[PDB]
Amino acid sequence: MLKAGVHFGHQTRYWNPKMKPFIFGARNKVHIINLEKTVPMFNEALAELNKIASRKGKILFVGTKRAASEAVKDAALSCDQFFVNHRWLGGMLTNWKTVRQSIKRLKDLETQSQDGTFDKLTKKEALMRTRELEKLENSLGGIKDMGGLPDALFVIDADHEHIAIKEANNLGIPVFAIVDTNSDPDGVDFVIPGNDDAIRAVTLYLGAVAATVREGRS
Amino acid sequence: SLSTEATAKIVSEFGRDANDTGSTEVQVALLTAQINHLQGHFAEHKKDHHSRRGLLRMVSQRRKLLDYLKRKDVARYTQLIERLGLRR
Amino acid sequence: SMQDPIADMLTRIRNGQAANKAAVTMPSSKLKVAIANVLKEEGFIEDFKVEGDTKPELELTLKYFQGKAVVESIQRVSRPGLRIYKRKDELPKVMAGLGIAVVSTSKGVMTDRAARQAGLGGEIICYVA
RNA sequence: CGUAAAGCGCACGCAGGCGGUUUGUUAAGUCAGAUGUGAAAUCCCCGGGCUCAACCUGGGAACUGCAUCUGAUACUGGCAAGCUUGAGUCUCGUAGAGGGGGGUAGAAUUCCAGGUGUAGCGGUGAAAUGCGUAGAGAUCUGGAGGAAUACCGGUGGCGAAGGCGGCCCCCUGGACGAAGACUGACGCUCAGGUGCGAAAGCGUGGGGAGCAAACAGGAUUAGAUACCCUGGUAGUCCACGCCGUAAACGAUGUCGACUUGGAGGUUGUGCCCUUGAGGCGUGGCUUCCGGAGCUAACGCGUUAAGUCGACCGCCUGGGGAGUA
Ligand SMILES: [Mg+2]
Ligand SMILES: [Mg+2]
Ligand SMILES: [Mg+2]
Ligand SMILES: [Mg+2]
Ligand SMILES: [Mg+2]
Ligand SMILES: [Mg+2]
Ligand SMILES: [Mg+2]
Ligand SMILES: [Mg+2]
Ligand SMILES: [Mg+2]
Ligand SMILES: [Mg+2]
Ligand SMILES: [Mg+2]
Ligand SMILES: [Mg+2]
Ligand SMILES: [Mg+2]
Ligand SMILES: [Mg+2]
Ligand SMILES: [Mg+2]
Ligand SMILES: [Mg+2]
Ligand SMILES: [Mg+2]
Ligand SMILES: [Mg+2]
Ligand SMILES: [Mg+2]
Ligand SMILES: [Mg+2]
Ligand SMILES: [Mg+2]
Ligand SMILES: [Mg+2]
Repeated sequence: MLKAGVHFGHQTRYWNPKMKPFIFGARNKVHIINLEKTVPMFNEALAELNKIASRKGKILFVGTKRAASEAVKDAALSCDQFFVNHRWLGGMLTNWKTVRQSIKRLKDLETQSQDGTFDKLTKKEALMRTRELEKLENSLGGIKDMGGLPDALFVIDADHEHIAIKEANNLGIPVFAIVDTNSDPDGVDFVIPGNDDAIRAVTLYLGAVAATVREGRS
Repeated sequence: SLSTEATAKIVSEFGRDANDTGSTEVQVALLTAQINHLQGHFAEHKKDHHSRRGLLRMVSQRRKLLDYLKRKDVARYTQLIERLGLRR
Repeated sequence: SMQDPIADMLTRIRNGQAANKAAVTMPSSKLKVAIANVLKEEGFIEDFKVEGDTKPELELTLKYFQGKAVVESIQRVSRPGLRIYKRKDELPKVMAGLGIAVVSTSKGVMTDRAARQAGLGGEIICYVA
């Protein structure tokens, strides 16, 4: 529900004209979002997300900035949905078949560490390849068990994650994004204006979303 | 361009009153006075081409206004040219 | 100088439609209202109004369907430099009748279909699709 | 028609084309109907006859036109009366290398006279020509003359374009702003025409410091009618007249309307005002980056090469040739 925070925006220099309807005014040289408009769109968004959740659909969270990199991971633990916390590899969805073998490599790499078959005297067998675990999971950690394309997309930044938006549009997956004053709309099927970098604003979004999917999933 | 006292004198002489400045007769009279005054300026400054271009605009503007007045009312136009002694 | 106000009326609608503006305003005239009325009946423009008496301004409430411009294409036909007159049988039809052409007949400004039914020709103002 | 062929170098303007808004009137253009005419054949449509076809033939349609008559009045035009938003005049201010004429100042180059002073100076990649023991160069003092205005100075300003930089005076053009008043379509464009139009060049009469085509010499080079060096005339400067051409370029004609934004420069202006080398508005001009759109692409992008309207100019493969 409507509460403090979030209303703050970025400097009027970097505002995007396409978002003129959703700006309530220019306060202290920084645009502030119209919360009275955000709530009807935000509340309806969870209604649709709940509806997709009721169909056992798969939601994928896209957060790359360090201000929310850990936040999205926490949501992935509260609910059983998937997420991206680091750089979005170019083409994670357009050529998911190409990325499938990368996931398989992680599984094989993950398996070796579990039973200790990687415990060999040679440093190459013990150190060089095990580091591929850290590299691979930091990028594909949340997508290991997706097993296919996602049925919906949740994006915390509509401009910093414009690569992710493009793939969803190409594949037709519905896109839900928190589009900021400077961000680019028209690439997302669902518009949720508000802050995209404030810690107290981002946590509310995924925390709010993480609940509805659980209710919809039942 | 033209002194305020000289400008005010022409408006009263040709216009309905001291406040009627837009009349076609006041406009023509004002232009005619300036063109006549500038005759001495270009008599000595023959090479002042840049200022001459401004003079030609007054000549062209006056002709445009004169033709409009003739179309609107020929009798009043005839008196105006007679008083100013132009169109020779 | 503005020598054909009608194209200004049509140009403003086309530019307004491209810019997704809710409405467009311009100086009002009896001819413009007649064209605006015809568009209103055909459903191309939601509504029109005239404000002011000494310098009336015509206001057209543009409409969009499924987020896209309703007026797909509007273009002036008769122009001051070249005016077009058509007889009853020569009345054109836009997009095989899907569109409408505003024709000014002796009975007033009306669509080509109305003029054809009334059996009257006249100036062809524009094609609207 | 920015770069492929194609926007006159830029303006002012007659003829011509086109023209804001309201009422009345006219019914020329326009539109509806009718009448006359638009030969036959041919084409075309439905039929008929040669065994079919070609061919022949009946009727119709067509002959998109012209003229009259009778009506319609939306639009254009004529006519009358209007109107103020286009255009223009007036009042008060502001900025500016806008133009013309005259005067004057400082730095400096060169030259001339003199003092001090002695063997080099100058120049180049190196060198020489050249200048100098007749005392150069260097340095100080005085005088003469010409040309250009350091710093300010800035994708800053002004002008139609070309273009315009010290300072002062006289004459003078335009732009822009503030409210107010006034005229009431007087407008836009423009073939022919006329005017302006860098530099070089030409005519006559002056001036001539510097620079410098031509020219001369010394180098470089296989040669060097060049690049480099030392000299140097026209010219560059002034008055008047002529020439009328430039990559005269934004390689983008003029005028008007419309269409997301961001950051600067420059020049007016309104408002809040004690919490000023402040805060929010409104005009003119101007630089840069970019959205939609447009474009062959590059790119352009509210100063369009976007969306439209009026008018003019111009292009039609390369060469021959902007030549005969
Ligand atoms: Mg004046
Ligand atoms: Mg070329
Ligand atoms: Mg070319
Ligand atoms: Mg002109
Ligand atoms: Mg008219
Ligand atoms: Mg008639
Ligand atoms: Mg016949
Ligand atoms: Mg037969
Ligand atoms: Mg026959
Ligand atoms: Mg009339
Ligand atoms: Mg001419
Ligand atoms: Mg010269
Ligand atoms: Mg000479
Ligand atoms: Mg001489
Ligand atoms: Mg030389
Ligand atoms: Mg030429
Ligand atoms: Mg240039
Ligand atoms: Mg050219
Ligand atoms: Mg040009
Ligand atoms: Mg740009
Ligand atoms: Mg020749
Ligand atoms: Mg030539």
